Amino acid sequence: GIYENNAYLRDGKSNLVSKVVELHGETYATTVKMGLSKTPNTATSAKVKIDAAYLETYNKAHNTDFALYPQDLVTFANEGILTVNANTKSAEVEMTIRAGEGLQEDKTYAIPVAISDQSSDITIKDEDAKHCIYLVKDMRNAGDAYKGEGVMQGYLFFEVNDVNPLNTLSFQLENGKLLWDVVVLFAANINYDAEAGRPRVQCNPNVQYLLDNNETLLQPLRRRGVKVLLGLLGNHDITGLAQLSEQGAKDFAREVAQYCKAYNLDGVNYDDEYSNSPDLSNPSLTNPSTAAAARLCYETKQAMPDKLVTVFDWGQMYGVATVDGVDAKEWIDIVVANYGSAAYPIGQMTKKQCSGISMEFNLGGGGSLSASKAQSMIDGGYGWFMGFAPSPAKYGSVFSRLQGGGEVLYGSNVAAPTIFYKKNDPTPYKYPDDL
Repeated sequence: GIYENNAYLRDGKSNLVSKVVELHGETYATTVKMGLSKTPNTATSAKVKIDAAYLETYNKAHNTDFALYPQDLVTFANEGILTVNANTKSAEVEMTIRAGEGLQEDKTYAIPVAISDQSSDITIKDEDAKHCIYLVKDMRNAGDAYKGEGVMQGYLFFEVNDVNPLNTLSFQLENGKLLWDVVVLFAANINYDAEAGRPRVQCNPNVQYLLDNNETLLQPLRRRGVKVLLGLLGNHDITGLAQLSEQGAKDFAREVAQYCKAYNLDGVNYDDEYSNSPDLSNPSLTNPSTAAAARLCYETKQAMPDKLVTVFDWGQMYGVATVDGVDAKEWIDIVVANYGSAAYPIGQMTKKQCSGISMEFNLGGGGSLSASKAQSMIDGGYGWFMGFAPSPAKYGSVFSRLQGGGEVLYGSNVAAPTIFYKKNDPTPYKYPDDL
């Protein structure tokens, strides 16, 4: 034990082994950090390099298809030599990712990085400790939702039974930026398929209409930089998001990832409400537990590592910080809390993954995104503000609750709306004249 100095690699800014990078400009800078379980010795040393062979391994493990990011666009300071810091049991090297021309739009590329030429005192337990990975997306042309580096971001649920998610586009700052970085199609369901003997994704006709018509009703949001997530919600049977066995969660996560791939979406929100007691004799199910919920989140992220796995902190959906030795910061990207409270991190997550406010736009609770509230949330280190169930019919109240906060968060207040959309209709109508 005393001589085992185990090394692993991670992104130095995020501390994640698998890090999604959005390129909003020409250059993106970070560090690659090698963590050590013991204090280094005098001669301790290592380098990093891009390891293209590992991408084959990674894609097989995740059932993914990521192409390799062009290596010439990736530069390590010092030909990749890690600067060892004895006092912090770590070593790091700067990495710059330059944006390139000729890449395919809306495609995720990978930069697999390996420890190389490590000194004899370092142990690397397996190929997964030996590597970290960056999953790179070029967002340079899809900047309208990008309001700056490190600003607070918006997370919006649409009740798609009633409201068209193109209404995302009704919300702009006076400088033209789109307010809502992430939107959720609330919601597809988990339900029992008696014939298959297991849970399945079940979409009501309103959810299905959006998916079938995603090119006209969802993809326009994504073209302007908004992440569109599929909401998943329990639905009054023996199945639920916090009561799947390991195998049940693996199978369900596979289906969720299939949806997100087929319809070109950006991830999922899980909300554990409305399920009934499970049939414990069914191998796909288990006792309801936050542990089962965590298992599902972990398996979902494994199936779609470049997409967002997010949770509503309600029911038994959130609270277990590790699955199979992997900490929650790797598999919960965003957590939003109930109206009137701020979310909190678990494991090695930070408040940057958490909502500082949740506003129920239909029912009224949760407060307002005022100048004062904006500053309170910034002071608290929160990453997100959440809204639920906006509707054009209630834009007066909705937008009233958004006054003042934009100038603090972004240097530009939210503008009064001039456009709205009707359910299942791509037509931009004039607000308020066409209501």
